[PDB]
Amino acid sequence: MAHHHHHHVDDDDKMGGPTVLVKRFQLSGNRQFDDRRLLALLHDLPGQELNLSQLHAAAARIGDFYQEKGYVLARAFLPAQEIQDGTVRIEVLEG
Repeated sequence: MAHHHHHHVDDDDKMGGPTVLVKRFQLSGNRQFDDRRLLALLHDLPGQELNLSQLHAAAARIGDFYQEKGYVLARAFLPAQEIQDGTVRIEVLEG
């Protein structure tokens, strides 16, 4: 079963587990900030094989991002729900 691709990048954080080669981030529910704006929060992530844990951690960056803009009630979370083999989706609960 396809786990480690290891052609330049491979499983990190939790090695030997399920990983997704992040090619791009997709934001769902975001109305205050566009994908582009939130993507810079993940600027250092894609092009690599991020594991689910790192994928969820990516969303935490955005959840705090909104808070600093005044949206303290806002939280971004990665619901997974069978993530695409390249596109990762994060749910932005702005309020």
